[PDB]
Amino acid sequence: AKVHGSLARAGKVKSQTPKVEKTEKPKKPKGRAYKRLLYTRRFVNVTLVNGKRRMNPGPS
Amino acid sequence: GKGKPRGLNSARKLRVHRRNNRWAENNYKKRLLGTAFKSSPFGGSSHAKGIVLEKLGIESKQPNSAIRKCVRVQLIKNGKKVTAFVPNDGCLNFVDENDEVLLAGFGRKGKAKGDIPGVRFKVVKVSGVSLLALWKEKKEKPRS
Amino acid sequence: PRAPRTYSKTYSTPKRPYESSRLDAELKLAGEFGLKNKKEIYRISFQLSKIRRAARDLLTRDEKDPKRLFEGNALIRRLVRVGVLSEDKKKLDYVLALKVEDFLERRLQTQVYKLGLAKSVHHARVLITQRHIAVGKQIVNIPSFMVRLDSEKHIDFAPTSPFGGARPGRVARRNAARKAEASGE
Amino acid sequence: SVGFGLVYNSVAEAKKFEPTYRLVRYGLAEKVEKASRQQRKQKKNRDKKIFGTGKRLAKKVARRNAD
RNA sequence: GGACUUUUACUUUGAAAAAAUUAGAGUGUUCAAAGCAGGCGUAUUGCUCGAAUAUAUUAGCAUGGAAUAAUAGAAUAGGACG
RNA sequence: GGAUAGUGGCCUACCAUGGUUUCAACGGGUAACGGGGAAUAAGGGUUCGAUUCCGGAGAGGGAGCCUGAGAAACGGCUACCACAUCCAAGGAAGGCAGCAGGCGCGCAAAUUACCCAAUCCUAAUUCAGGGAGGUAGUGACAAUAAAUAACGAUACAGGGCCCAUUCGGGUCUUGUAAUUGGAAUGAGUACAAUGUAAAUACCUUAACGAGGAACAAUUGGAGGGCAAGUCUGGUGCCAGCAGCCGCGGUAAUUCCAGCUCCAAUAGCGUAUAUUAAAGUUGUUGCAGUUAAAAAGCUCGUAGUUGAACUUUGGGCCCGGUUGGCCG
Ligand SMILES: [Mg+2]
Ligand SMILES: [Mg+2]
Ligand SMILES: [Mg+2]
Ligand SMILES: [Mg+2]
Ligand SMILES: [Mg+2]
Ligand SMILES: [Mg+2]
Ligand SMILES: [Mg+2]
Ligand SMILES: [Mg+2]
Ligand SMILES: [Mg+2]
Ligand SMILES: [Mg+2]
Ligand SMILES: [Mg+2]
Ligand SMILES: [Mg+2]
Ligand SMILES: [Mg+2]
Ligand SMILES: [Mg+2]
Ligand SMILES: [Mg+2]
Ligand SMILES: [Mg+2]
Ligand SMILES: [Mg+2]
Ligand SMILES: [Mg+2]
Ligand SMILES: [Mg+2]
Ligand SMILES: [Mg+2]
Ligand SMILES: [Mg+2]
Ligand SMILES: [Mg+2]
Ligand SMILES: [Mg+2]
Ligand SMILES: [Mg+2]
Ligand SMILES: [Mg+2]
Ligand SMILES: [Mg+2]
Ligand SMILES: [Mg+2]
Repeated sequence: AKVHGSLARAGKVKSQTPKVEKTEKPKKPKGRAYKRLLYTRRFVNVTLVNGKRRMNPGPS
Repeated sequence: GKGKPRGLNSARKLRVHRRNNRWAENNYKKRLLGTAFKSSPFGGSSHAKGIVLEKLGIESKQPNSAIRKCVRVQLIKNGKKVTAFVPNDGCLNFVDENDEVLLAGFGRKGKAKGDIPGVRFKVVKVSGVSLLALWKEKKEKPRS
Repeated sequence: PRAPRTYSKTYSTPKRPYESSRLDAELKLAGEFGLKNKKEIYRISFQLSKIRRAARDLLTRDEKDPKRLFEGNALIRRLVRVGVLSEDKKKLDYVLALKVEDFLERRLQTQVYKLGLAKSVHHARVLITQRHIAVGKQIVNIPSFMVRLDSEKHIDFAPTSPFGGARPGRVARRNAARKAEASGE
Repeated sequence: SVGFGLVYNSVAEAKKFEPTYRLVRYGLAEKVEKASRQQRKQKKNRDKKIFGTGKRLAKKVARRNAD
């Protein structure tokens, strides 16, 4: 069907969303030590057990 | 025993029959006839480079409503005109008419992607510096 | 126009993509043996797979088949020599069994821990990879060396390095430079 | 460290049984170092396009300086 | 050495069988991919294991099998023997 | 007969009328050199091989030939066709599908470097020559190993546990730390020798070389399939996402982002193909009443197929390999 519609609005949403810049953070380990932080975090010390186990909850 | 011959000599009838009924096997057909080279905008190659003609905004299909930004591209090696899509938000701003772009397929063996009727190819590299890099802000568009 | 320096890869790769059970199991194995790549687990799983296969193959043969006997007991003595196959269960029937942890538990960075010298599989990793420890005076820096059995009796520290006496190093003696330049002349 | 070594019965029996790059490395025969490979090649290829001793053509191309 | 022999299919076993690849043995290239090395003593005059095995299917060959499948024979006896 | 090195319709005279074919001749296509092989792992299969080894064919296209033991050779010649260079306009010369290297073409591919030291070759030949071949440069082609951190003290919190009448923090540490602790090491830098034809790097090794401004990991994903949020801000059927099902028209679990998190990790994504999935090519092993699919019917040639029956049974000997209970 129509092929010649408007084009002006091209790149609208990105170009109008407030550029909020990142926040400086602790350098996470790069490699085995990361797999270790993952091991202890996932399993060793454990976290919540509210029914089951949540891997990324916000205001839960 | 319905159908196929079972004798110890029927080898011929069997392999022949296999050829025959292989011809209904789509993929086989296309691979054999060589639709690959005769038809198809690209040579059979993964991608192909062409030149930008019109900048078209195609109204998407149903049940959907939008304006899919695209580019009329005439393949260099081919001269075949073919209309492709410029992915990501923005990007149509990056391309401009009379430009030299690298085109790739839309992963479906031909067949237009989603709500975009006709368009069977997406864009990858304007003026030789990759859409993504620009749309982020790594590289910057070449001089001319 | 020369000769083709041949090669082959060492790791297979799991056919299912995102299975939490397997992924967690893998993770635990990594976090326990001090691994960085799931590839370190894959590699082993593949070794295990080719062995197990050779086993099945030789079993389908006839009992006391020449090939079965020769090759079978060759694989077997190969497997016991590095402390993987149980000297008790020792007629391929158990290599059909076996598992990954058998191989895992026999690596250099594992042995370096299972007998002191570590208190941490990670301490094992770091130390080993840092030119410490050896077999003879032959330094080794491969976290997966796989300690051969009757050489377990040679995993000390290095004739180089501290912990085995040779020189404190460069950081320590830089502190000695700090002392010999501070508290006096 | 691990390498290889040999010992020749006289001093004359090494200077004629050894690669003279080894004699070079030791301190026996100095390297008569020369024009590059491409250079020498090029010189032979020039020299090919001349039949005879040369002086005849140097002087016949010296007669060429006249007319 | 002389004299004649119904033709097959299948199967068995062997010969003829480039290397690399492959499968697989051996040797701790620091490990691994690899490489085909190496190992030892009297390390001032020298001792020594190696560098396998497998596959190589159709056809040609050579050998054993005689089930399963065909083929040929003696009725206008122009049969079989001696 | 002729010709060849030689057999032969190889060629020529005369004579005959034969030769292949549905068991697929002949013709057409091949984005076709053949093989050893390669990719995919239940098996059977499917797919691919221009490319390090073997065999063949060419040296821009055709033919022609000299020399020679060997060539219908092309870094040999001759002619023609197509290219194309030099000129003083009379004339003369070139053949990179050798090594580099240049244009072109493209999605797509590296230095106009060093050497005979090795592996081997040729000559008259121990030496000379060898862009064969080797060295380095270029090089996330594919492949192997695998740094980006290890360990204390300590500020409360704790779960363990002896006791609990009721102070609890004690010594077994799970560790979350917004204070600290001395330790270690190659990534790089760089004497030395080693390496090498010479150099380069590697293995070795003096003097250097880690505290968050690093010597600072990436590439995608977080509705589903599918592993990880129903957090906050933006947009409002717009911009965009989405392989597929689907999301966006003001509280978007999908878009633009921030935070957090997942998967893989010096690698991850995308496009094209192909294999597995695929018992959706079905010999193994598909389906066909109504979903795709039994010719309206019977004859019948090739083809595949085709009942049963002919030395069955009894008796004796020899000599091998495992295994039993003795050793
Ligand atoms: Mg049809
Ligand atoms: Mg739909
Ligand atoms: Mg064209
Ligand atoms: Mg050191
Ligand atoms: Mg071709
Ligand atoms: Mg082919
Ligand atoms: Mg080939
Ligand atoms: Mg080609
Ligand atoms: Mg020629
Ligand atoms: Mg040439
Ligand atoms: Mg030639
Ligand atoms: Mg003139
Ligand atoms: Mg060239
Ligand atoms: Mg490339
Ligand atoms: Mg020479
Ligand atoms: Mg480089
Ligand atoms: Mg870094
Ligand atoms: Mg990210
Ligand atoms: Mg989920
Ligand atoms: Mg929101
Ligand atoms: Mg988001
Ligand atoms: Mg079906
Ligand atoms: Mg129907
Ligand atoms: Mg019917
Ligand atoms: Mg009919
Ligand atoms: Mg029958
Ligand atoms: Mg009998």
